[PDB]
Amino acid sequence: SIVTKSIVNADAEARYLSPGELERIKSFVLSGQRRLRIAQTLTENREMIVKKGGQQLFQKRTDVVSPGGNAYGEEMTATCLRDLDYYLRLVTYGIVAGDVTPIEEIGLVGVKEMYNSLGTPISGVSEGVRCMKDVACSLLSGEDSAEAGFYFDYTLGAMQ
Amino acid sequence: SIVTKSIVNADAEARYLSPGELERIKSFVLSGQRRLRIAQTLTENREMIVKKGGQQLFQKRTDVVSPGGNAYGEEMTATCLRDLDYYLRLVTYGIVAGDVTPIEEIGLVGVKEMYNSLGTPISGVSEGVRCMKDVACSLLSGEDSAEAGFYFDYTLGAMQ
Amino acid sequence: MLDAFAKVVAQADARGEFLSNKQLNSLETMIGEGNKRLDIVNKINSNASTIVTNSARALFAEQPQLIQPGGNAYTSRRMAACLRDMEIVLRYVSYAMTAGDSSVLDDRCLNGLRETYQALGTPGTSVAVAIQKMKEASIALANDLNGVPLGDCSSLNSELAVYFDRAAAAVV
Amino acid sequence: MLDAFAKVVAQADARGEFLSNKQLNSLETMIGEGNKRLDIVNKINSNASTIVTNSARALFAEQPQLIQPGGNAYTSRRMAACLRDMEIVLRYVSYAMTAGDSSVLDDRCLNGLRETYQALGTPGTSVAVAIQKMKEASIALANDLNGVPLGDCSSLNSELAVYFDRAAAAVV
Amino acid sequence: MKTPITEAIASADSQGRFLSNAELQSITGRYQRASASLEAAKQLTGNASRLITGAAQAVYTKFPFVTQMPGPTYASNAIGKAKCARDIGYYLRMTTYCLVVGATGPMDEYLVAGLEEINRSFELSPSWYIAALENIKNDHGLSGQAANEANTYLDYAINVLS
Amino acid sequence: ARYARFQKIAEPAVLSPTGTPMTEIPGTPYLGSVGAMDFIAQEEESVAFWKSGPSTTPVNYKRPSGAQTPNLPYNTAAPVAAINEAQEAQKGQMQLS
Amino acid sequence: MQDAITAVINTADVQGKYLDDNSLDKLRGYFETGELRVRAAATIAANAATIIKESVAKALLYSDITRPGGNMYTTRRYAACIRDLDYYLRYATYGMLAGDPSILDERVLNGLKETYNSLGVPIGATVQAIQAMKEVTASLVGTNAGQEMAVYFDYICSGLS
Amino acid sequence: MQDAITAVINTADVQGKYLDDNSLDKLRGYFETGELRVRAAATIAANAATIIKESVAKALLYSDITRPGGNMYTTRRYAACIRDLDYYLRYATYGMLAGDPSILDERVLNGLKETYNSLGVPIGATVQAIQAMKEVTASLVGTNAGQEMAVYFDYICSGLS
Amino acid sequence: KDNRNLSIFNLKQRVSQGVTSRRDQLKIFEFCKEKNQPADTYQILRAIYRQVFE
Amino acid sequence: ADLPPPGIPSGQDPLDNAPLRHYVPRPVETYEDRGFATILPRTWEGETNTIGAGDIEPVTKEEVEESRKVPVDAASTGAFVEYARMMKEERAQALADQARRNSAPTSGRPTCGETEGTEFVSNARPILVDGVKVVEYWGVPNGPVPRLFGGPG
Amino acid sequence: GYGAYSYIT
Amino acid sequence: REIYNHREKLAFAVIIGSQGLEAFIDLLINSEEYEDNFGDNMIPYQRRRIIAQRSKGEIPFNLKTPRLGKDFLYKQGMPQLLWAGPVHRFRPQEQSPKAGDPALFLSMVQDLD
Ligand SMILES: *[C@@H](C)[C@H]1/C(=C/C2=NC(=C\c3[nH]c(C[C@H]4NC(=O)C(C=C)=C4C)c(C)c3CCC(=O)O)/C(CCC(=O)O)=C2C)NC(=O)[C@@H]1C
Ligand SMILES: C=CC1=C(C)[C@@H](Cc2[nH]c(/C=C3N=C(/C=C4\NC(=O)[C@H](C)[C@H]4CC)C(C)=C\3CCC(=O)O)c(CCC(=O)O)c2C)NC1=O
Ligand SMILES: C=CC1=C(C)[C@@H](Cc2[nH]c(/C=C3N=C(/C=C4\NC(=O)[C@H](C)[C@H]4CC)C(C)=C\3CCC(=O)O)c(CCC(=O)O)c2C)NC1=O
Ligand SMILES: C=CC1=C(C)[C@@H](Cc2[nH]c(/C=C3N=C(/C=C4\NC(=O)[C@H](C)[C@H]4CC)C(C)=C\3CCC(=O)O)c(CCC(=O)O)c2C)NC1=O
Ligand SMILES: C=CC1=C(C)[C@@H](Cc2[nH]c(/C=C3N=C(/C=C4\NC(=O)[C@H](C)[C@H]4CC)C(C)=C\3CCC(=O)O)c(CCC(=O)O)c2C)NC1=O
Ligand SMILES: C=CC1=C(C)[C@@H](Cc2[nH]c(/C=C3N=C(/C=C4\NC(=O)[C@H](C)[C@H]4CC)C(C)=C\3CCC(=O)O)c(CCC(=O)O)c2C)NC1=O
Ligand SMILES: C=CC1=C(C)[C@@H](Cc2[nH]c(/C=C3N=C(/C=C4\NC(=O)[C@H](C)[C@H]4CC)C(C)=C\3CCC(=O)O)c(CCC(=O)O)c2C)NC1=O
Ligand SMILES: CCC1=C(C)/C(=C/C2=NC(=C\c3[nH]c(/C=C4\NC(=O)[C@H](C)[C@H]4CC)c(C)c3CCC(=O)O)/C(CCC(=O)O)=C2C)NC1=O
Ligand SMILES: CCC1=C(C)/C(=C/C2=NC(=C\c3[nH]c(/C=C4\NC(=O)[C@H](C)[C@H]4CC)c(C)c3CCC(=O)O)/C(CCC(=O)O)=C2C)NC1=O
Ligand SMILES: CCC1=C(C)/C(=C/C2=NC(=C\c3[nH]c(/C=C4\NC(=O)[C@H](C)[C@H]4CC)c(C)c3CCC(=O)O)/C(CCC(=O)O)=C2C)NC1=O
Ligand SMILES: CCC1=C(C)/C(=C/C2=NC(=C\c3[nH]c(/C=C4\NC(=O)[C@H](C)[C@H]4CC)c(C)c3CCC(=O)O)/C(CCC(=O)O)=C2C)NC1=O
Repeated sequence: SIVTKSIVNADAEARYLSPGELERIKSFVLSGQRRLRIAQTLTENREMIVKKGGQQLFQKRTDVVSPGGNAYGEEMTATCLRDLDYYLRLVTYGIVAGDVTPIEEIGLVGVKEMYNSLGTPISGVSEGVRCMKDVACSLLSGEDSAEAGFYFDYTLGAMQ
Repeated sequence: SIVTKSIVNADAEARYLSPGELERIKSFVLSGQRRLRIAQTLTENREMIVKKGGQQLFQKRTDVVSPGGNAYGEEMTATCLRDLDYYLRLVTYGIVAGDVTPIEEIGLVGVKEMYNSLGTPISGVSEGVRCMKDVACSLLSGEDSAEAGFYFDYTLGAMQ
Repeated sequence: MLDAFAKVVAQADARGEFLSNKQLNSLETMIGEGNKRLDIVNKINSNASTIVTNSARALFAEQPQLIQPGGNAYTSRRMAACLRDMEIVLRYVSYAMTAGDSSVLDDRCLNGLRETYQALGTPGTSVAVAIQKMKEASIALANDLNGVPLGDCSSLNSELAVYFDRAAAAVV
Repeated sequence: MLDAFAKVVAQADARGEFLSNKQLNSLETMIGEGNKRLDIVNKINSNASTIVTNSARALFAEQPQLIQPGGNAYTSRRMAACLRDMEIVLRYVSYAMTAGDSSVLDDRCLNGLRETYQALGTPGTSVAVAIQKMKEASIALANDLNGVPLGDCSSLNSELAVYFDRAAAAVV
Repeated sequence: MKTPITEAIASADSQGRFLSNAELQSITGRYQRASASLEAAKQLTGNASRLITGAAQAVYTKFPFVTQMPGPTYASNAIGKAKCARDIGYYLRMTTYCLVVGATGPMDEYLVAGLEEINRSFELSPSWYIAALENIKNDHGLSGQAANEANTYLDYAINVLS
Repeated sequence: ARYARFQKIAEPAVLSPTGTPMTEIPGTPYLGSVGAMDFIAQEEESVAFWKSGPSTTPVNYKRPSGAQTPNLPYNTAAPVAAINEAQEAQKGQMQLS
Repeated sequence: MQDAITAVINTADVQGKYLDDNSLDKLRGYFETGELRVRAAATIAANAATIIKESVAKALLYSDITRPGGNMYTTRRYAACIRDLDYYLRYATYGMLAGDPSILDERVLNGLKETYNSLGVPIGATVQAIQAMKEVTASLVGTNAGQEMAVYFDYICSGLS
Repeated sequence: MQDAITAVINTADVQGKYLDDNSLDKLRGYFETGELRVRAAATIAANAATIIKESVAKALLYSDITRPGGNMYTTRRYAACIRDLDYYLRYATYGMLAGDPSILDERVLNGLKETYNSLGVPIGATVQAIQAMKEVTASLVGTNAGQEMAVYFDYICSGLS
Repeated sequence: KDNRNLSIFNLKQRVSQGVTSRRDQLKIFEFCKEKNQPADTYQILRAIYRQVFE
Repeated sequence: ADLPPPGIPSGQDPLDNAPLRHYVPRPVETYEDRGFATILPRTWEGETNTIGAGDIEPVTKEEVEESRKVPVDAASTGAFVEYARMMKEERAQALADQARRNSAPTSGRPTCGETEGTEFVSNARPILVDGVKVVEYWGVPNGPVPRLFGGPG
Repeated sequence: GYGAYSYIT
Repeated sequence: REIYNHREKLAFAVIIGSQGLEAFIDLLINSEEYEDNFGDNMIPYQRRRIIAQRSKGEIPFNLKTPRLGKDFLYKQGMPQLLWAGPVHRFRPQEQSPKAGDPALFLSMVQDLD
């Protein structure tokens, strides 16, 4: 959450919140209903983003779909789209939080070690999240999908 | 065990073990080879005792395997034979222990509270153990099934 | 025996997956490089005897040891064997230049070569000097602008140099 | 190569004495055992392919490693090769069951086998699991009461088990 | 492995000579047909899973007893269906390897060498696989020279099995 | 090492299932196959994705190298490094725009 | 810590005795088994990643821990989980190759039960994971060395339980 | 508490198994040592008095403890000390004859170090007294049974220390 | 050999006695400019991570 | 010296007059790898390293079963009888006590389940609670309180 | 932290 | 026949290094040794494998020497001890019950008359 990113800051400096920081908190709490519109739209359109982003993923990257691939098989393919659903949900948490702390601590802290322990190529995960970024930018406005799309960009920068 | 029991009584009297008691422990530790044979036979014949005893239980007592009863179903009948396996196993512990202490602390202390918490009629339990007593006395000698059958008798006296 | 394609396929079967599109793009890139590759191998296969002979002349001129009585290249037998061994190493560097992988060159020539030249008493570092001379002659021959349209070929000369350096590294 | 009789004679000549009457009584006893022997070898030689196939099915089911890509027993080549090897060991255990001595099974098959399975990278213990499965199938096949008059085969089953246990002991 | 380059090298190596113009022309021709072969490999890799599932459905519709026959070798268990798509996936993967390599090397060294002893010792039938490869040959949906390539290697596997 | 394997960045030498280090040539430990894939540049190495066009043609020749010519021992087998420095000194580059 | 050798020198030292025939029989035992312990440690060193992957696939696979609210549910807790299996495998190898589980007493089992009961780590699932490493590891190193690794994995399992 | 038999039934029970050949080997071991334990317990029962007198006479008398200001100075404290020695000998016999020191965990060493550090009983002198009872007792029961009683007395001394 | 009464508990305690053996078993990471190996240097860095962040 | 190393003819030495500059020390070669250096079973002495046929001992079906089971002797059985004789009187007392305890209802509020869960857990021990007594030494004797030296001297 | 392990949940 | 010493391997590997495989096998077959013992129509066998009455003799040549030798064993892409992590077994815990479970006894329930 954005609010936390200030209390920890001036806590470690052992002072009260700075005036500059305080203005941002006001700008944050006044920008709230627009954020809840964004996460409302990505909430109620999740099936299109996961399905269509999975289609663009598997069409761009036929490595995983093929036999011997990490995602091959009915159970395996379903899990792959289950993880895309996880990241999509996390992106929505990061939007209402006004910070990627929710995305980082639920999804990104130690992700490389897990997917390397699963044998999953993490570049295919980043291609999947980029596909969901393209679909989610197709479902939103200009400045709106700039904002949400930049949360997706943070997740891409953490995967790569 | 007889050692444990001798120790507990003397300990509570705060004296050394009595002369009569140490003779009892001598007779016990010399009757050891034979006891082992008794539990060896009931160990290696357990499947016939549990199955045949379960057959005589359900044939004598068609209550609990009827629809409506406790042991209705394949799963529930399997749980019922599971418990008869437990007590058959315990009887073997009581035979090598030379005392009912092992049977009493594993199996009997607080049994009625458990089966009343399960909805199980405990008279059916006692009839099951009596059936295994008849099969296990069919598998043994005269004095041998006297002894082992009396351990079964103690578990019947605990259930009733 | 493995070329580039057989190495990619062999690893992809050792894990048992298919080839990704990334791999296929890399293969297509090496194919577009492959005409230049055949040009280098044509230059080497042409002037190879002058490579072996001139490099042996510079070997014996810089090290006058082996032509002298008692030296390792002292007999008609031993000299012919010396020249032919240089022809062997130049032949397999030509092979691995065609294949794009250093597998054929390892498996046929370099693998176990040291144990032999130890087992015969042959100075290995003199062999290494010989292969460095064939590297000099071969690269300076490969960078000739004669008869061929111009272009950029620094990567393939780098690769060829890696093959010769692997030869001199495997005798020493 | 020695059977039981050639072993008795070979020892008695290695000391250079005659055969005592005790030895001859032992030989006559083994002869009276010999029809049961041939019956067991007939049962094994009949159902041998089902022994090897079923034992390989249980091997790959209990150890799913070898059927997977990158596995030792993986390729049609490698599967046929591992599969055939089981047939080899079953063949010589049939031989040593006939001879009554474990000499031919040592001298043709087991002696030097470890150095090969080391030299290929084959896990010995997987081979040992395979041989234990053929021992289970083979003994459970040898104790069939079908077709034959009732008799005691406890000593001969013990002997046969000694041969398979020697095979699994020689790979591991 | 049997690639055209390694046939060239291997022939010149058995002769002990260099790589004269004959072999270089060989490597040229390989470098030309390579492109269409790579496109075919891309599209087979594209729709692998539906080709394998479709092929197994074709085998099951052609031989309906196999799902009904109670056995280890038949595809009646769920394990059996997994071994079914497993094996058809092996054939599809070796075909894509031969498309990439440009010769029949990976099929001849991973698959063709000793196939018969296996199809015998586990009572597997060539006919089931043949029907699988017929459905792969119909439903790959390639076009042009790429389709000629994949039809070439798939037909080659069919003629190995019979 | 697995990261490099799953992502096709490089092949990394790892100890063999037995434990003895995976050598290509049995003389030295931890060798790898060197050809034609070391020389293809990967996009993950470059910071700059934007520049894609090299603007010259490079042409190689031999420069006399003057000083920086490494001292070599006479009548003996020179060390491998010395001859490599001698050839690194004598490399000239022309750039044609 | 101590190996088997150091432990012999400890008992003989702390009695003031010299090395008698018993202690030399113990040192003979260890020196007979040493090379087998070495090659076992070599093979475990080679295949650690696959031991942890196959043991997590056996033991934690198809379980509720993966589902939301289980203790392995996040990426941070998954990575911490497989990290702890790395510790168990590695210290089990040290304990095998020393021939004395004193390492496990000093650097692993101390405070670990208080730690897992503090955090909320399920002990049962941990013990089943360790036993899965025991089965996979015994499958790699074979019968003898699988018995040796079996006593140290069973030592850790007896420590947590 | 538990004896060796109960301990075998504990391990076999807590695995869920029945009695295998290892546990029967342990029961055979106990039943072989049974009579030795019985006569040792008989002899210690016979000569408890003399074990205590001899061990107090070796370990404690004519020192600062029985001199004024020491902890055994008053008659009340003399009798309490001999009393304590009697309990150590008696429960050490129970521990010997059970073959399992669980009794000493339950009924002796629980809270005893807090007791003696509360009152001001010297732990050093107590341990020396117990070892004096160990030597005298081993002298009475002989070599084998003295090793067995040695274990229990050393168990109590390891508990106090 | 008199001490015919020393037993496993007594011996565990006499072995375990003083300041714990970790003193003799601490390894200290010196960065020396003399024996500078890049691999070795990296292991020192990783040891800095393990010391500071446990 | 003696002979020539495993590969070189005595007459011609390849290192004849080699310079010290280009002189490769020859590696030690043994014949340990070769097949003729392996040691065969003696067999002209009376030792053949094959264990088949002779070693196996004839075994009846019954012997195996009797060898599977635990061995029993008369001493052991007779003392089992000696054990059942002494324990005869107290086993009956234990049964009668158990029937008396379970027969009489205490009848209070049941905890879990229905109608059972009263104040005493069924088949609980009176001897665990009653056995361990709290005994002020130099107090009024709650218990027997033996004294080792109490007896007047 | 944003993801916390309560036994309650 | 086994090779006489290391030097034989050396010499014959040169002639198969330059002349190719063809002229090498031409050397072994048109040699005087091969003519002296097989002639024109005989399958090559193992010469003197067993000396006489000794039981062991020598490892069979096919058995003794195999392809993919120890030096070549260590090369990249050899068969691995564990890689693939097949998930074919599904809910395996279902196949092997622990000691406490009924499932076993359920099989006994199906048995019952
Ligand atoms: C354990 C192996 C069996 C068992 C075997 C018995 N076979 C008996 C007699 C017998 N068996 C054969 C068949 C055998 N002799 C041959 O020459 C050939 C093949 C060329 C075979 C496969 C014959 C001919 C005979 C005797 C004649 C007859 O029975 O008509 C046998 C009887 C005792 C004995 O003769 O020593 C036994 C016990 N029987 C068993 O119950 C287990 C399963
Ligand atoms: C059978 C024999 C045989 C050969 C000998 C080659 C000859 C060859 N080279 C090129 C073509 C070429 N050859 C070179 C080579 C280089 N240019 C430079 O400036 C460097 C000096 C030199 C480094 C090796 C280049 C750069 C091209 C053009 C780029 C390319 O086609 O990849 C072409 C393309 C067609 C054309 O240009 O008309 C052909 C056929 N191919 C063959 O089939
Ligand atoms: C006269 C007796 C006699 C034998 C007993 C065999 C033993 C043997 N097996 C192989 C060779 C082989 N043996 C197997 C067998 C195995 N596959 C596995 O998964 C299992 C571990 C194992 C079966 C249980 C395999 C796979 C090969 C080929 C190994 C390889 O090339 O990688 C070889 C090398 C030659 C070859 O490739 O065939 C030899 C000598 N050969 C003989 O002449
Ligand atoms: C490298 C290439 C390669 C292959 C192509 C396969 C081929 C193959 N399949 C099986 C084995 C098998 N293959 C099948 C497959 C079938 N099930 C059916 O219903 C259909 C008829 C058919 C699918 C179309 C089955 C069921 C088995 C197991 C047979 C059995 O155990 O009864 C086996 C024996 C080993 C095993 O059990 O896995 C082999 C070698 N394996 C390889 O290594
Ligand atoms: C160690 C010894 C050593 C040498 C001997 C020189 C040799 C030399 N000269 C040039 C390079 C040059 N040399 C000259 C010289 C010439 N101008 C003319 O009118 C005459 C023909 C000639 C003088 C007599 C010129 C003009 C260049 C630059 C050429 C150009 O860039 O077009 C270069 C290329 C690098 C550069 O541009 O400087 C080199 C290596 N360099 C060395 O390191
Ligand atoms: C360039 C300088 C240079 C040297 C200094 C020599 C040094 C030298 N000496 C020998 C070799 C030898 N050197 C000697 C000499 C000795 N006989 C003895 O009784 C004395 C101890 C000693 C003379 C003082 C002998 C006997 C041999 C042969 C040793 C042998 O074969 O056993 C060899 C091995 C090659 C050979 O056999 O010739 C070499 C390199 N060679 C050189 O190239
Ligand atoms: C397949 C790869 C392959 C190789 C790489 C060679 C390697 C090799 N060289 C020789 C053998 C030889 N090699 C040389 C070469 C040398 N002369 C010198 O002055 C230099 C030190 C050196 C060249 C740089 C000589 C002189 C011999 C003969 C040595 C002798 O007989 O004294 C031999 C023994 C057989 C023979 O006499 O030909 C072998 C195996 N052979 C092969 O099959
Ligand atoms: C909320 C944060 C969070 C995430 C993201 C998460 C992921 C996660 N992914 C898993 C597996 C997996 N995830 C994938 C994903 C993919 N395969 C591909 O090829 C594609 C690139 C990609 C899909 C886009 C696959 C194949 C598996 C299973 C691999 C296997 O079991 O062999 C598992 C293993 C067990 C289980 O799923 O229950 C976890 C815990 N856990 C978390 O707590
Ligand atoms: C060798 C010496 C040693 C060991 C063994 C060790 C264990 C250990 N495990 C920990 C946490 C953990 N351990 C696990 C383990 C598991 N989760 C599962 O579901 C699995 C069933 C199970 C593993 C098999 C998890 C998820 C955490 C993280 C809890 C948290 O902080 O969020 C932590 C807290 C520090 C942290 O990781 O953040 C320690 C200290 N520490 C040591 O110094
Ligand atoms: C303040 C209360 C108090 C008392 C009284 C006390 C007595 C006491 N008397 C002792 C010995 C003794 N006391 C006696 C006394 C006697 N011998 C006879 O024949 C006579 C009847 C009698 C003298 C009148 C003797 C002989 C010993 C030593 C006996 C021996 O060591 O063998 C000892 C043994 C060790 C030592 O003295 O240091 C104590 C502690 N301790 C106390 O704390
Ligand atoms: C003033 C503040 C202060 C005190 C008093 C103090 C005591 C102290 N004594 C120690 C050890 C020790 N102390 C002793 C003491 C004794 N051994 C005997 O047998 C005697 C009976 C007895 C002394 C009368 C011994 C042997 C050790 C070493 C244990 C070991 O580490 O090996 C140690 C551990 C550090 C070390 O010495 O290696 C401390 C810290 N520390 C302090 O900061």
